[PDB]
Amino acid sequence: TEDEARRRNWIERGWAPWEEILTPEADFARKSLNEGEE
Amino acid sequence: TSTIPGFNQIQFEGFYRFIDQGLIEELSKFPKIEDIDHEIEFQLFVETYQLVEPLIKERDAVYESLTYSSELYVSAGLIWKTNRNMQEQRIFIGNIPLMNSLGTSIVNGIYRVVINQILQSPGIYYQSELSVYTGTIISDWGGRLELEIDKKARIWARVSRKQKISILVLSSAMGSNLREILENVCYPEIFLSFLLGRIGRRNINWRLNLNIPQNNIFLLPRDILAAADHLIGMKFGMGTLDDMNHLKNKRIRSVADLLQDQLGLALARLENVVKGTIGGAIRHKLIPTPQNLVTSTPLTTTYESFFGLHPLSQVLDRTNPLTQIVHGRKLSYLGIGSLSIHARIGDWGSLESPFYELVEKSKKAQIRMLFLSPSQDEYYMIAAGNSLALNRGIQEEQVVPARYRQEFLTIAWEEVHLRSIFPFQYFSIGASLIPFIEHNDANRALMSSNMQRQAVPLSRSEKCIVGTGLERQVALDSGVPAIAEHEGKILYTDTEKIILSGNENTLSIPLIQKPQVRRGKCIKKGQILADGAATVGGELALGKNILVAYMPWEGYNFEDAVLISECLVYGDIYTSFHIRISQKREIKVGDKVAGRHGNKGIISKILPRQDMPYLQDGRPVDMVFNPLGVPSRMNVGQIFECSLGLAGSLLDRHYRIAPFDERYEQEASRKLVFSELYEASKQTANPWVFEPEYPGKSRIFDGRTGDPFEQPVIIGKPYILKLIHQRVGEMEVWALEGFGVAHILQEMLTYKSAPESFRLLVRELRSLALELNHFLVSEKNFQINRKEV
Amino acid sequence: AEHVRAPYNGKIKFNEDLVHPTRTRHGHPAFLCYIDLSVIIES
Amino acid sequence: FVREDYLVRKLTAEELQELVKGERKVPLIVDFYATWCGPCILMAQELEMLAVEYESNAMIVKVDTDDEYEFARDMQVRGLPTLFFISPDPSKDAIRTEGLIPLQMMRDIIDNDM
Amino acid sequence: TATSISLGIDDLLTIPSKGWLVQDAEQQSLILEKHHHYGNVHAVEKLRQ
Repeated sequence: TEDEARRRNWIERGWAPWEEILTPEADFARKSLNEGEE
Repeated sequence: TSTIPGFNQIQFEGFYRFIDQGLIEELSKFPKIEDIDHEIEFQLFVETYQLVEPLIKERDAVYESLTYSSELYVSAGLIWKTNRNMQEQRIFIGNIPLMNSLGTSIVNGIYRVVINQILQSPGIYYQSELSVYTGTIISDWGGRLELEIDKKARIWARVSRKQKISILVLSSAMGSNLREILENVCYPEIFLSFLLGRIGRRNINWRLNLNIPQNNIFLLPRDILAAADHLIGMKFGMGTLDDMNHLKNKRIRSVADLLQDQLGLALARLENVVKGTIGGAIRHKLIPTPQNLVTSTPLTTTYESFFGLHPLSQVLDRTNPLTQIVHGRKLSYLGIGSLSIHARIGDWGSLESPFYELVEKSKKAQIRMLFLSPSQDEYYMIAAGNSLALNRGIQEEQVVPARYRQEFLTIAWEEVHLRSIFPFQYFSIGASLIPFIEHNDANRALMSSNMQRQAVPLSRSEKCIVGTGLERQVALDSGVPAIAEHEGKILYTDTEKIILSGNENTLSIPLIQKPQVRRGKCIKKGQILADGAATVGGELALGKNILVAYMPWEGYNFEDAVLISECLVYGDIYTSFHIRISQKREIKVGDKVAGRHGNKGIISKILPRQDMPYLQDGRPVDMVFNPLGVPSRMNVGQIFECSLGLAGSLLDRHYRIAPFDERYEQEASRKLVFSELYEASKQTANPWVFEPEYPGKSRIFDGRTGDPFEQPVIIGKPYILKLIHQRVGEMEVWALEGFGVAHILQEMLTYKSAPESFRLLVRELRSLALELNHFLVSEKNFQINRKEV
Repeated sequence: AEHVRAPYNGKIKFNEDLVHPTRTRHGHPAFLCYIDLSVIIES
Repeated sequence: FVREDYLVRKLTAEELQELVKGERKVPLIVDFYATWCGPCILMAQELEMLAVEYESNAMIVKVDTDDEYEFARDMQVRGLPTLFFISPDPSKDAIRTEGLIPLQMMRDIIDNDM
Repeated sequence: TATSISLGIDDLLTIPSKGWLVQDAEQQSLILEKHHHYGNVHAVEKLRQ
């Protein structure tokens, strides 16, 4: 169950979705690699 | 750490360990021995163990064909009854063979060396069979134990192909209940869903992160529980499989461990000999302590059968000073390879190599050399690069090739942990003796090693002009030169003996060699007194510096045949002595020569001095190699050795080039060679030595014509070593019958040695109660003639 | 795969709107083309 | 018995005061090496050869200036490799030498100046 | 025999532009390693380069 483990990460493991500020090449990587190898 | 170890030290430190603990360890396991009537008792008092020195010296044992051995004595209690029926006599337990300092045991007159054995290291390993996660304990006795998962866990321990039991059942048989499993495993509901020696203890603790005390030398049930928990880890992927073939998962058993095992066998035989003699004492009464209820046979004959028969005890290859060393550093999987120059067997049987540590600012280390096994040295970023790179940045951020895990990668110096500083670190002794080895195809590094291990010691041995600096180490550690045992002034020197006087005490050192010291010299303890066979000046001297050209002559050097001058016969240059009486073996057609680079060849032709090619200085060349070998075996290093050897001949310089000098500078070896060629040219005014148009080559002349060969020939003074020196097969039968040449086939298979072997065939089948019956039918009469079989 | 290599020094010229953006096997950005593309090299 | 590999004997500064105050039959050579110093690798071998060549006819000893630095300074040592040749006659002035002097200069001093 | 097929240290003949090609392959690799540290390129792309 995804949302229960999300809660368990927040409460116990201390998770938060801290926003990542990315150089445009790292963003391009973190987007293009969603679609395929080449 | 600071220096190349003594090559025999691996043997030496092994043997001393066997003396320093293996005797106590094995004697401590000798039990009390009890008679059949439970009234008489015998024991060794191990605390009294006493090795008396060999009463016969080595040079007498080898002459008399005996074993050079120390004698072990132990006092032995024997209570023949209650109260004063006790004797406690000191008894002779038997001869243990002692090692001589260069690493060999004289056994029945013949020098033997105990080859090191490589084994799979004790511990725990995981294999992905076909996924079938398969754990395996290896105990140091070689005993396996197996654990397995194929699906849905339900982990089985496996004992035999028809014997598998669930690990909770095994633990219940080991007396651990489900509550202990639940308490002592990380994933206890997975388990509930189913409803070694010191080295082994170390390696299982390390691989499982367990903290069981070392005194629990045997396997504990909690070890099997942890193995199953880690196997569940592997099932989930919370771990890694282990590669068994990798050198990190091997251990080395030295002379120490084999001799200790053989002491274990010898004492178990002693146990049976005491039990049987106590029997004879309890049935025939006989005499108390005749020496005692012990014979010398168990130890003496155990060790002498070990040396005589065990595949890892081999006659010393006394061929030349190099093979005497290399033999004692072999590493055999039977019971192969050889130990690297700097390698050390650690206290846990791992093979450890020295690495310089780059701890930067915090720590105050004293010695910055670590010794690390291939198990440790993968968890460090080892660099092999240099700090000789700079940029508008800083040295710390400059990147170098490094090794981390099993990968190669490029990292900043800031990230590097360790540096592999020593040039010879990865080389065997034979490979370390090859100059410019980085310019030779590594495939031939083994072959070029083997060549030097076949080189015959020569009368009037000669130092190589180009070397690596290990000829010194080899000469020192071979024990063929007479090293001084004591400092002093020299008193006397001849062919038979050297005499020292020092600390106002004399020492006489007979030679079994030629004296290097003058009669007036003064000597520090471990300096050389006399060179041995195939040493000069305390360097290995297996060959001779022969003036050589590489050009294709009229086929007599076809595909690495070699021409030699008659001067090689004149000068005794390759004259050996072979002892049977001795024979003055000259160099001959069909003899084998090799350079150290794997450039082997067979002498096909011997030409008189005036028929040889000759140089622009008029000197005839003494051999003509063929250059097609150079790209055939891919050995450009020998051309450097040629050119720089020529330089060394003209400058009167020897060279000792440590490998990988290209680490200083690109083309570094070419720069050294061309620089010294140019110096030899301009100093000797021999402008043909360094012809700038084609450096290292020169035009040379046909001694039968005087015309120059129209293209420049590569010339050198390389170091050349002389090497040491009917079934009719089924594929020949196939070839002969392919030619249809079947009467030759008949000759080769019958009367050259029905045929009598077919008589044997039929007779053995007839002995199996099968009648192989041979008939031939008359074409004329249809009569069934039985053949004579 | 064959590599096409610049036979001359100079300035590459092409209409890069004719070709699709992609990420190479090495993470480099690249153009992937499914046409005959003419590339000029102003040497 | 295994014979010790080195003859040049390391002393503390107090053991050296004892050896200089007590009567001597032979010249005393004191080497003020230090273990980080490059030339001292060579000087230690020259002194080992001298210590063999003279046997008991010279007392050759060494003082690591990592340990006895203030004593080296009081000996007016201004560098390493440095060597004192102290006569057995206590009236004579000792000779300090500086740098890698030849082993033949050591023999010259010991035979002709001590 | 009248000719000779002798081999010398500068009879071998490294293709002259090798240095430039190596510098090229070096500079790209350095840049990729840099960008691998930046997290723009994952380990498999760096390995394959």
